[PDB]
Amino acid sequence: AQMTMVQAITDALRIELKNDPNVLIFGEDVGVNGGVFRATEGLQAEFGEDRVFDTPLAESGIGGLAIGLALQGFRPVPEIQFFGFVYEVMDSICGQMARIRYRTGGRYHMPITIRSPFGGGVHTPELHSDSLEGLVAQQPGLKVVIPSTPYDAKGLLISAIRDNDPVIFLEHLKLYRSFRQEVPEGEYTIPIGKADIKREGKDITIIAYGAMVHESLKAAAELEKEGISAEVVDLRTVQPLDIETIIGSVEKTGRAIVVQEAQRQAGIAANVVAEINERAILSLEAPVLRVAAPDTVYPFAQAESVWLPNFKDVIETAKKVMNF
Amino acid sequence: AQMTMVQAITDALRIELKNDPNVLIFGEDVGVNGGVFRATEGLQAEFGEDRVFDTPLAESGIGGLAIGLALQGFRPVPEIQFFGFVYEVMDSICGQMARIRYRTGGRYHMPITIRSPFGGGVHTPELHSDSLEGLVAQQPGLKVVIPSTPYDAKGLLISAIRDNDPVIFLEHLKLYRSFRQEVPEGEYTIPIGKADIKREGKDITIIAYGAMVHESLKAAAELEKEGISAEVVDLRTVQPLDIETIIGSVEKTGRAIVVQEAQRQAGIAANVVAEINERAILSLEAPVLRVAAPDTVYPFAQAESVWLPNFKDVIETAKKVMNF
Amino acid sequence: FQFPFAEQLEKVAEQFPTFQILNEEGEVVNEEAMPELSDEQLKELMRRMVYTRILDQRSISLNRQGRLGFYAPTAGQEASQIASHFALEKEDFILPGYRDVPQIIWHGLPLYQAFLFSRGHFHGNQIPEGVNVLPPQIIIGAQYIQAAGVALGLKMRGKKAVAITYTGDGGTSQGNFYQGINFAGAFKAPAIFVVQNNRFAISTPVEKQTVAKTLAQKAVAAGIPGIQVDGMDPLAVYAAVKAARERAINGEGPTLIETLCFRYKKDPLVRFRKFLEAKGLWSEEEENNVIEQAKEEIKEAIKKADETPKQKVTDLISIMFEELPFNLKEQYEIYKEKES
Amino acid sequence: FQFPFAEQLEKVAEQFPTFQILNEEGEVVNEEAMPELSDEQLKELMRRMVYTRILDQRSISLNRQGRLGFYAPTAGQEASQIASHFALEKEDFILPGYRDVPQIIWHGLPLYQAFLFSRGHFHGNQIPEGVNVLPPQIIIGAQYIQAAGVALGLKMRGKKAVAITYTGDGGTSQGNFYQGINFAGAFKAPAIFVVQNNRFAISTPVEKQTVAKTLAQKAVAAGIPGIQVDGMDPLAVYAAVKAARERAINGEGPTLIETLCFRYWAKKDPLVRFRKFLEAKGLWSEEEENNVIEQAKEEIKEAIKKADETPKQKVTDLISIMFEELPFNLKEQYEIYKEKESK
Amino acid sequence: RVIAMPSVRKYAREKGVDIRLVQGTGKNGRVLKEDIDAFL
Ligand SMILES: Cc1ncc(C[n+]2csc(CCOP(=O)(O)OP(=O)(O)O)c2C)c(N)n1
Ligand SMILES: Cc1ncc(C[n+]2csc(CCOP(=O)(O)OP(=O)(O)O)c2C)c(N)n1
Ligand SMILES: [Mg+2]
Ligand SMILES: [Mg+2]
Repeated sequence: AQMTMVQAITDALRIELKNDPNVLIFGEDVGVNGGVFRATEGLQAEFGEDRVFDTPLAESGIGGLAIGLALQGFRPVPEIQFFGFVYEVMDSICGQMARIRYRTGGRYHMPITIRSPFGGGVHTPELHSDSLEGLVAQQPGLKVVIPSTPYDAKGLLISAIRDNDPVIFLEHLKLYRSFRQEVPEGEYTIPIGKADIKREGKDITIIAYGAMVHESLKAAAELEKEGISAEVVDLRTVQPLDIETIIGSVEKTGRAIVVQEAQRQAGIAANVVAEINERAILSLEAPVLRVAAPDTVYPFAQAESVWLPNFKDVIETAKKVMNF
Repeated sequence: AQMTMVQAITDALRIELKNDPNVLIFGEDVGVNGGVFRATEGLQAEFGEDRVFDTPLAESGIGGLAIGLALQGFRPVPEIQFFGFVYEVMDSICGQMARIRYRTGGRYHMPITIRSPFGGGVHTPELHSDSLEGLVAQQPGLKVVIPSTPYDAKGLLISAIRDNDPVIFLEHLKLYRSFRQEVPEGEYTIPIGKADIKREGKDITIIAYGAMVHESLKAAAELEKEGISAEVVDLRTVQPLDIETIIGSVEKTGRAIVVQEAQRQAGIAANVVAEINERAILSLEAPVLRVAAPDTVYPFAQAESVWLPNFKDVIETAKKVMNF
Repeated sequence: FQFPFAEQLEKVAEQFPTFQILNEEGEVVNEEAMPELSDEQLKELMRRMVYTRILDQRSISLNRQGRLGFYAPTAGQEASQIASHFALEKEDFILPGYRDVPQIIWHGLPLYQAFLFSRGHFHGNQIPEGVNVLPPQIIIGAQYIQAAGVALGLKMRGKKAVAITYTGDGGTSQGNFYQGINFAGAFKAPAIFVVQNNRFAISTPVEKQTVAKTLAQKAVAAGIPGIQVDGMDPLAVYAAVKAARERAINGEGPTLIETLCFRYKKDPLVRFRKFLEAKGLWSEEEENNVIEQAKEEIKEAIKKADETPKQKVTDLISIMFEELPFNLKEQYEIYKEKES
Repeated sequence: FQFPFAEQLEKVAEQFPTFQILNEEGEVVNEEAMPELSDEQLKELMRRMVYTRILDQRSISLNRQGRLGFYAPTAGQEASQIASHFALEKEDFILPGYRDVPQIIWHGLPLYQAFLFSRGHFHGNQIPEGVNVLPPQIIIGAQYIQAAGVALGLKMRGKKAVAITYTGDGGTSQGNFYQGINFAGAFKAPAIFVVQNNRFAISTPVEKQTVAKTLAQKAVAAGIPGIQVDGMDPLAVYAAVKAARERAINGEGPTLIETLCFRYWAKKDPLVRFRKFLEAKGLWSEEEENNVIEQAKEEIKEAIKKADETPKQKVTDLISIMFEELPFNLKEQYEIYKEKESK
Repeated sequence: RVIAMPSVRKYAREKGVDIRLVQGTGKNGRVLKEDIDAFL
């Protein structure tokens, strides 16, 4: 069926609740209200206040709650209202849940999925839109997943929920309802840690994730008008990296750029570049360059359009690489 | 005077307390106790309980205390007892103090230096030795400083305390009393953002910070006997990186490796590697390789010696680069 | 044997009765606690509350028209916001939450800068010198631990001022709310802590936040006093903040004040109008004058906001550090070229 | 017009007087509150406390010799740690702090695994199934929010059981301490929160933590019952925890218990008063004491040998316990370290 | 001071070609791969 990304997430959450009585969804305003973005709309009404429930206003407490619930044999799917609010709950995600299997030598484990919206282009207030995936990607025992399409969002979320270790599932706000796509009904999974080619190409590899995938697909169409053939790789999981798909693409084309919305000192672009340098430097006709935001705090709302990386930045840096 | 790093830090701190009536020092057990590692020893006795004081046991509180105090003219130098406890302090540092100048259009500012011990090799309990510099280095509006010698430690700290924006000063536990070195008496400064060559060489650049600088120097010495002249760059500041010094050296040698104590997915090595790929790939004879800890949680104390990167991993990796 | 747990709960509840001076009819139900205010102070308080109501109506309108951005409505909270600000002096430092723009306007932030905050412009946060406020705090609870430090800093310099901060009923669930009041209490620092309780945090009833029967009792965990006040009563709210300000300058430490309000007969304007009219201190034409004054000022401020030049990336870079790091030096140049 | 602030602080603090059944001499100063313990239960509680004292003395000694690593001394806290545990059932789940090793040992953690924890070996944290505990928590306050979730887990499964957790006087200053009790209160969850107050956090007196006259009163912020007890009194500690447990398992929510203790005044020792109380009842003798003592020393010596005989950790071990199935980076690194080990 | 991408420097080395000797036809003097072949 033709679904938006938010509908495919709701559909994945509905499927998991039916399939597994241990699945629980909870957070600020996710129950009766159905979510600040309607992501959990209809779920409490269908499944009950014992499956889908609200919490006090405290990010830190939600993480701890998810941990205790997992110790009691549940499969928690908590929500953090905006990811800019992760600072509050860093200990429980990174200091606790990511470490419990290791800390207990496999005796206990944390089948937890943290859903959190992030991202810009909609003029949100302060600390709503920040890209903080770079922070959680540095923590051993986490996996970090960022879909860009309705179809990827559903298969990756079902995968994320069934995974018996913690998974951060970051949901870009601009992509919730931005477009529709055919998404099969019922359950399917997509592997975690697995990229895909969204556009096949032969001249330059454009590696992207989140809202920057669409921007790279838009850049690639403009480049094709000038006879420059770009291969767009959607990472899908930002940790761990699909090394095989990234290197295979770079070996074919000989040139590469990495695209992120996050500030240049943040995000995960440096990791991707480093991995390329390490494994395929002999294929490189040119250095691997990065599209990224300026190294400032996330912009005051009115300044978003000039600050955020877009398809034009991608076009420009791609050409810089072609003309190196 | 011959000083240990902890002594050079204490000397830095006395000199700034004497020079600047606004300098405050606070944290858990920093007053009458003189600090868990003696780094503030004698300071409250000499300067008063109103300049050097204990706080309640709450790291987040400490961060917010430093912000308030800085809004009221003081130049706060708080301490977070071990850096593994930064998780609970991330909003005040990264979400708040890093952002106040930007957020107030320069109307207010944050002349704060956060002092925090970290690092391995001394069999500390859980979450005491974690290398978390990679996280703070991703935040716009912070500078991140990691000294490896008593001399560096003192100049960088005076600079750090003079800086009118937030600085994270990370103090490696193993390095606190591991070596003695002639550090000047009286005041001097080293610029933040400036690396230095600790050993000149011509065959391979080894870039390092923290405890890994010694491991690197020790490796350079074993490599000389094999006819490999390795140049050792101690970053000193990991955000901002000293691009000129790093690039100059790789341009001279044509080969590099980056050495860090943190897990491979953490630290700042991938940043360094991406910078080199971007600015000096035409000089590269081989991929820039990384020496780093395994991507696990920090080792249970007894596993430290087999887990932590040391001079022998540096040697093996450098030789891998030489034989490429 | 049974521990007297029910008794304990009842005993603590008895310590937190709702403080009220004016009822919904504008009649004085507590003469003993009536604060000493001149007839002109009483008229000014009503002017500012009426002004604030109109500011809310116009801001809601302007947001719907796309003329403002983020806006958190304040109608119904005028007593809690305005009468509490009234008990302060210019020396006092305010740390507002996202919804507490009125308090900082009256403390001297120009209206047009308040509108530039809403729209998302750095200039709206460029507070004037001598105006002791921060930009509204979007992270819930962060202002509470920051207020403890401001208060401490006030006490350290010997100044006769307080720090005052505001949060909602939802914010009392944060760890930082607790740390803010416990740090201030431990340091006997001069801070006033206001919790504005409208019973819902977004969709969430206060009953989902906590089993505590008042929020004011959360003060007990810090060792400091709490007062629960009728937040729809300008005199009760005035008298509580004034008592807390006195207590704080007299080095007795902080206070937690819970105001019980409703955001949109219980209307603070309703009962205050009746209070004043009974004393021949308020008339329809004085009220209609403030309304016009407001609309004119809001219109002017909206235009002054409109004439503020757009932000450039270079501007954003410039305000990051006093001295720019290598990376931001490089990027300034890249964006300067871009902007040329 | 003064608000009655002074009165409010007093009247509230007055709701939290120190609960005590045994004074320093072993005299019953509160007989109505006397818990129902058999002769054998009273002996068993004493055997456990004596054994725990020996464990502290031997652990300090072994740590000095370098045969233990991290060790946080317990002497003096035997009533608070051991009597509170005694009130528990095996269905109950314990979330200890770094100092609360004795509680998890008595709940069923083998002693040699407690010692492996101290040295820094993952097997020490490999809790036997059915022993409902977590390894000791290093992050002060983290155990409090986790317990709120455990208790909610227990309530959702309809288990007649509780979660219990312990922190120090310092740890009451943390945000998560407050969030744990407030979440448990909000959900009416079967949680017992213990605060062990010995007046110092490293070098910081309680008076530098808070100006609150009790730590028990912090319960008021959550709207839940709070109790302050003499933590050198085995019978008071037991009685308060048993009462918190019964309220919890009967679905009335959590309780905060503050224990007043002192760590090694020699008169105050929980062993001193409990020995007198039991001897004056003819239920304790020097022989029984020396049988416990020698048993402890034998078992400790056997535990330390068993720990010594645990194979040394390898990096491959540390990688394999990270995830159920390894992510690509760890598959790679596992092969690298397998080769390194090979050797 | 020579400038040449890794794949070239390596193509040179394994084929016993000193890059400092080889005249580069690529941009700003860059030693290209078919220049190593042209020298050879
Ligand atoms: C730490 C944090 N978590 C969540 C939010 C999102 N949020 C914004 S307003 C709000 C409701 C707050 O309710 P309340 O404290 O009662 O204040 P009110 O808005 O009613 O005035 C929430 C959860 C935030 N801004 N900060
Ligand atoms: C969050 C955190 N902060 C600081 C520390 C370091 N630390 C260990 S023990 C201690 C004193 C704690 O005292 P208390 O809470 O009273 O418990 P006690 O050890 O006295 O039983 C501190 C500050 C830690 N482990 N975790
Ligand atoms: Mg509210
Ligand atoms: Mg203590």
